[PDB]
Amino acid sequence: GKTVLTCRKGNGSIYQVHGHKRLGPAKLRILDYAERHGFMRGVVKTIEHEPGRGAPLARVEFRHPYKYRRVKELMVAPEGMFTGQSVLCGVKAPLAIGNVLPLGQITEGCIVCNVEAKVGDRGTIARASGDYCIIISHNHETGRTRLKLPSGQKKTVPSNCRAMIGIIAGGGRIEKPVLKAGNSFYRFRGKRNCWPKVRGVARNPVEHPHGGGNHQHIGHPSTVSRHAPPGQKVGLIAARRTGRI
Amino acid sequence: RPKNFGIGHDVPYARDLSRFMRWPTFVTMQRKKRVLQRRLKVPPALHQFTKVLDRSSRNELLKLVKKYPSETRRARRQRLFDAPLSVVTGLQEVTRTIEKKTARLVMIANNVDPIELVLWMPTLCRANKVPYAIVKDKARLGDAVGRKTATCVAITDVNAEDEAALKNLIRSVNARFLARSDVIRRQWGGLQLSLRSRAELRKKRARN
Amino acid sequence: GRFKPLAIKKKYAKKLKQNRPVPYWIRLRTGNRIKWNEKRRHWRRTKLHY
Amino acid sequence: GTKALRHTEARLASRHEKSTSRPYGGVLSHEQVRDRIVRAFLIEEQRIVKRA
Amino acid sequence: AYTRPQFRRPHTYRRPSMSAISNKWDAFRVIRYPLTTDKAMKKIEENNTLTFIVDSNANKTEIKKAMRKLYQVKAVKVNTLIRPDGLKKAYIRLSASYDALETANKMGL
RNA sequence: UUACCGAAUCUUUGAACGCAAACGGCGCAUGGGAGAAAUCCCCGUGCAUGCCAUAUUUCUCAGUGUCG
RNA sequence: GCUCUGUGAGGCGAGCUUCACUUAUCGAAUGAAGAGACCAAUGGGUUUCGCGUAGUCUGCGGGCUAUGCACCGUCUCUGAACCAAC
RNA sequence: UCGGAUACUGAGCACAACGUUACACCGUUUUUAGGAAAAGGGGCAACAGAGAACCUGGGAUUAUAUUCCAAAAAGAAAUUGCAUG
RNA sequence: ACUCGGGUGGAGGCCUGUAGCGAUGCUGACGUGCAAAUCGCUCGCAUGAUUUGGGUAUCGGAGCGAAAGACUCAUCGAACCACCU
Ligand SMILES: [Mg+2]
Ligand SMILES: [Mg+2]
Ligand SMILES: [Mg+2]
Ligand SMILES: [Mg+2]
Ligand SMILES: [Mg+2]
Ligand SMILES: [Mg+2]
Ligand SMILES: [Mg+2]
Ligand SMILES: [Mg+2]
Ligand SMILES: [Mg+2]
Ligand SMILES: [Mg+2]
Ligand SMILES: [Mg+2]
Ligand SMILES: [Mg+2]
Ligand SMILES: [Mg+2]
Ligand SMILES: [Mg+2]
Ligand SMILES: [Mg+2]
Ligand SMILES: [Mg+2]
Repeated sequence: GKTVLTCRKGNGSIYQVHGHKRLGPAKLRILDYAERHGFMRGVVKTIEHEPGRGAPLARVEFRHPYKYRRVKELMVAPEGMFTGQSVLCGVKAPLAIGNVLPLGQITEGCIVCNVEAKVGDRGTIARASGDYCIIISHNHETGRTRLKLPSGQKKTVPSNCRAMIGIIAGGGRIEKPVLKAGNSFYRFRGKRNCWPKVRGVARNPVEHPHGGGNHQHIGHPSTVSRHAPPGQKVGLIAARRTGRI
Repeated sequence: RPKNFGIGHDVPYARDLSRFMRWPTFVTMQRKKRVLQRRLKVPPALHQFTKVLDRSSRNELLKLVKKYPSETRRARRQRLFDAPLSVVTGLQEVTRTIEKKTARLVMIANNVDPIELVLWMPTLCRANKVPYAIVKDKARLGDAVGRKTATCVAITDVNAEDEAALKNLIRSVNARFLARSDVIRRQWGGLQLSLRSRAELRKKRARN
Repeated sequence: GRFKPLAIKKKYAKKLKQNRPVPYWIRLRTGNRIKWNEKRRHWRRTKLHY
Repeated sequence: GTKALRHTEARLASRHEKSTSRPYGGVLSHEQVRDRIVRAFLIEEQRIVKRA
Repeated sequence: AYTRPQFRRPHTYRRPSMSAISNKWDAFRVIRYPLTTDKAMKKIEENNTLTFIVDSNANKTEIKKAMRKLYQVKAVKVNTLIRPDGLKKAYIRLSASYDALETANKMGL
């Protein structure tokens, strides 16, 4: 045959993220001693658009814990995070929007964003716009809170894990129809060479497992096995069910 | 002009970070190599080098070795125009003195690059019933012999003035090793907890 | 255009002064073989692409 | 108080051509300085009161 | 007494560490031969300016110092060019105190 | 002039190695030169990495490695 | 499956799993930037190396098991900040 | 004094180290890493990006000029280095 | 209740149409040509998913593709070079 496009994206050549104009990683502050035994006040300096990203990123400027210099630092913004706002990261941070305080100290039922799964990893869950995760339980005896991932998905993480308070900003992007082929041209301009998506049945038999034939049709089930070798694992992958739900 | 050093106030004056610094790899590894072999369960054959001659006894013995120096190159040449009693030194010479049992005390060093060089030696003195002692450093057997390191030393013989000074040492020495040879061939060593984990266990049992 | 590394200018300079008719007097030597220069170059024909 | 000198000529300009003779003179608007002079004073005055 | 998160290697002491005419460059290697074209003859009389093919690796300041030594005369300026052919060509203009004409004829030109 | 071979000469490069390089570019250090009201300018030599040896008057060090 | 793969406590069955452990290993974070302790032991043993108790052992020097002394071990709704005043 | 380099960074690249490979002609691009020689090694990569001190007149050519001109520099500048009162 | 005039404003993968980018038709010219794909008129897009220079990245059992097995130096249902041969 010939290499499938799903496999070629793994070369990550043409298919790499753009990101020249990206501001850098949008993370939480390094889990300092100050985070673990107090709090760091950083004022939000400016809320930026990172191209290719939905959520605005904030520019909180924490003062450096150990030296005379000030440490501007960039994290995806919770909604209502205005410039000049004083963020408070740390274990005994007050419970407010934008504050980053230990997950086990956040009240059960309150919704948090930019949650970190592993302790100290600097915020990986609930980072996309509009996204958040409600804390659904604490377990102080074993120090592991549960939380509901932005997908209907429960997950247990240590309470020492940081989280930010509130919904991530920029929510509701997806609600607006794109309408133009050109409009989606630009949302992916800042993302990657993801787009346009040619259908595999429109492709040739060399190009794709679905490709080829006179009427353009898949010839075999589109629901591929989990163990299917790459270049084969196209169509619906390890699908448990198909059909509209 | 006092300074607050609460979090988020005055910047701290530069406190020592040796404990959390990132060291050169050879430093981290000689530290960990030492940690690693306390907390593993060492074999009785190899643990015995961890057990060692009491220093007040050691210091006495190395002063004895120093009393019977090998002749210096300057003098050995000068003697040969025609040897003085001295401690046998060297793994090969000391190994003979054990087997020939001419040795009447032997001083295995505690530390050795491959302990294998000497790891067998305590069993070999125990077999020839030669008194032997392990001692803290090949560097001290070193200077005692004027070498910068000595894997071993053998007091094969001594002048009459130091006969008893050797004998009490031979029985203050095989009192700890050769007499305990039944004990030594038994004690599995190691398995020490970190005192960061001994105390953690001191407190978990404190809470229960 | 203007741009040339001097190394390229030295080479076109090389080929330029190399682009000359054989001396008349060389043909008059005994046992001479040469007549025309067999390595005459013309910019409109062979290209010294440097 | 500051001129839009190109840095090509900024080196040769007089120092006060690129500033006003006020604290933060080449850096902050006068209101921005006064925002601080207040904010320095008033914030310390509350902290001095939080000891009581 | 370390106060950096990472170790850095210490300053250690460091100990400080055939041609009879080594300088092959020379006034006589720099300047080569005066040029005798009629653009150059326009300059000797009209511009007080000697023209020379001069060593292509030589620079201007060296060409001044070479005229000073070879022909004993100051060069108020020396703007060289390297010829399409690859020779370098200096137009050296003499100081008014030095005639470019009295000197060029003294030079056998 | 020819032939041969000892003494040399052997430009820019090139493993190319002071750093680069579609740049006849640019260094630091060392000595020289010219020169000049020093700055500039030319020149020579050293200056890559790795590794082995050595510190021969035994270089300076680093390790909560081992001890003392 | 074996191996990597150690260590304790179990139970079951004729080396298998639970449970803790932690030095392998793995993941993460970090500019390896503050871990634990001092709050004290089914802890340690070279300046702490040592004593005392009962049991056993002895190359007569002490050992070892239990055990308790000591000692290791002990202190408390955007401002500015550095370059120290044993 | 123009452009370029000296002297920017960029998509990028790759020396070093390290790692992998029967093998470096691979990969990361910092290195389990002691990279300061008087916190994150070195370099390169734009003649359209950033940077960038000069202008005119000429009766100055066969052919170059924002480059040539001569002491009344046709002239007028700006600019860099050092030094000088 | 927020509608009906009138102006304003200048929106839009809006329209006509240059340049530019194409390339429908004449199945026109040419068709051993100007041309190993061109010429003419006609026509399509021409504020955009536009066109375009430079740089840079991705290629051969591979690359790249708004997908025609298209394109990857006049070479592609597997380039070209050498070799086995
Ligand atoms: Mg098709
Ligand atoms: Mg197929
Ligand atoms: Mg269909
Ligand atoms: Mg179909
Ligand atoms: Mg042609
Ligand atoms: Mg060219
Ligand atoms: Mg020039
Ligand atoms: Mg070089
Ligand atoms: Mg870059
Ligand atoms: Mg550059
Ligand atoms: Mg430019
Ligand atoms: Mg310029
Ligand atoms: Mg012309
Ligand atoms: Mg339109
Ligand atoms: Mg139309
Ligand atoms: Mg087809």
